[PDB]
Amino acid sequence: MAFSKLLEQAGGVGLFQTLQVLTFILPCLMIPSQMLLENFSAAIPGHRCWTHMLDNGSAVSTNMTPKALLTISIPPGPNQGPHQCRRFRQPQWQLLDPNATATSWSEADTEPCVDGWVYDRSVFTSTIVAKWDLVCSSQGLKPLSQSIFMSGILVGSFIWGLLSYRFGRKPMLSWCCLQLAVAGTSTIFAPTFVIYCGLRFVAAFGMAGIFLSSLTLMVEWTTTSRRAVTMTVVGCAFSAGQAALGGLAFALRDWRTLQLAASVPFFAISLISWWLPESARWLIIKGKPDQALQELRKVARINGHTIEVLMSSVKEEVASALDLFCVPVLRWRSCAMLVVNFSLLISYYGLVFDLQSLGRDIFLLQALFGAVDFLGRATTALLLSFLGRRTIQAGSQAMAGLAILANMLVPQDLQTLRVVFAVLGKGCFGISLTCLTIYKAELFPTPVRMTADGILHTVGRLGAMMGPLILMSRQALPLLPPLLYGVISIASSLVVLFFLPETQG
Ligand SMILES: [Cl-]
Repeated sequence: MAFSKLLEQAGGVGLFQTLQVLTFILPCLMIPSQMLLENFSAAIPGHRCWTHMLDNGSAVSTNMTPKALLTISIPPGPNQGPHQCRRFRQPQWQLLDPNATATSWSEADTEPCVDGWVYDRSVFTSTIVAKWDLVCSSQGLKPLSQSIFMSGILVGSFIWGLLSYRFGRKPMLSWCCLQLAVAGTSTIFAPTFVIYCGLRFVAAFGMAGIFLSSLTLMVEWTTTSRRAVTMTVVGCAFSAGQAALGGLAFALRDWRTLQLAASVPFFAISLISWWLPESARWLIIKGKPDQALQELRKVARINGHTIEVLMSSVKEEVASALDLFCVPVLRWRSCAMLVVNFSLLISYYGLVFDLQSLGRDIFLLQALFGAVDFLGRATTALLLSFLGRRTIQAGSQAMAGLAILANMLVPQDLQTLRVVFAVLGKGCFGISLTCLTIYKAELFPTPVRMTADGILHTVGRLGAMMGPLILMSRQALPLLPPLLYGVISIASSLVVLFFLPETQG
């Protein structure tokens, strides 16, 4: 750990580290708005088929109320309202006499919606759903779009992982900011949903590069004693951005203006990120010690206070920089950690992307999700001060699964209690995630802590990709996604009890 001593000698607690954290707070504040945008920009408004008798103003007989025309023009659907995707071929005038038994019409009188849809614009002025008619049959493309975005983060993280050995961390950060900004603003001009999804993929690829460069540069320029505090501050910045998205969507409500508000700040952040210095340690490993020493002298000058000694002192640590699968105890602990992290991230992203189903007011729910993650972190710290890691992890993940199942049990009325259970489940996943982040570091020794974290992270992003894809199944079985998230959360809590060891703590 000789580079940490060099950073201490360079002033590991100076003005530079604060300015660096603030500079990285800007993208961590803005990333949730881009990542979770589709909860608002792809909100499904109330909709029905266009029908000549109801929607062509020249055919509206002056003597009928719009409610009567709706009743005679659209059959009741499974839920308490007009059926969203089908109309009668001819107006069923027989359906207006109050003495007619409600079964006088057949399914044979219905057809799929052929002439498109008329959307209620009272709640949302425009969505991508209303732009490309993604309902009843095409409803799977929204969570598919979110899944494509998560796949963009996965592929980006992999490709940028490989490219990070050759290419530098400052220009990669700048390029990824520019790429995300350009692709994000370009999405408003997409003529087809396919072009939209492709631009979202390219945006997520850039976001993946943002995540990699920000975390790597931050850890590499923060001393080990401060890494945990800095990571906590970054988590709080992420949570502030998550809360701010609810207010931003409340402020504009137009998907195009919201997309601009999410994408243009990454244009502004790219130039500031261009001001940032490159990693001196990376420069050393690449065999560029003169530039690394120049960067150390620049940082030490900015924080307000010799050659050959630096590179010689860290030679062995750079030089030093399998048993996990052959050895049965490690095999089983590894497998357990992959299943738990996979099931956790599947349920976390299922919940965060399921916003329109969890509450009628998605803006309040998003704000509460940020507030309760903050509250969750404060109590995770309290729980860790009183209790142990395994019990809190298992209990929190079980409470999250129970909260999802309870949400499935809540009638549409009493919206506040449904919001309470959804917010509780989100908070529980926030605590479980922070516990898991600590517990991974405590369970694995450094050579395999590092080997394990790469595979765990890639399996977790696979989980993140699988979340919205399971959410796609709602069109056939509406109760299946939250049921799955509940049962998988409970089952992985059982995995924790049976398969993870008790530790010294
Ligand atoms: Cl990632």
